[PDB]
Amino acid sequence: FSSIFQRQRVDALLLDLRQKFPPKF
Amino acid sequence: MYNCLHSFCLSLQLEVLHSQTLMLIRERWGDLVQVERYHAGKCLSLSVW
Repeated sequence: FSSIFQRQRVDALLLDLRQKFPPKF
Repeated sequence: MYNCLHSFCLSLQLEVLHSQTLMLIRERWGDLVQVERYHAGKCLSLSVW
């Protein structure tokens, strides 16, 4: 009846982005 | 919206270049070009001759 092992950098940029741009809700 | 995107945008490009320089320093060019400062997300500087 996959990851090309570059998230060890792009992740940092996102953190730098989040740390600099908090959500407004 | 434009300010936030432009920044992130202008930061991923900078990283692309630093990676390339380091990779080149190994294979072909080698100990003839040097990095002197890389604070991430803002700027880098290279030395030659």
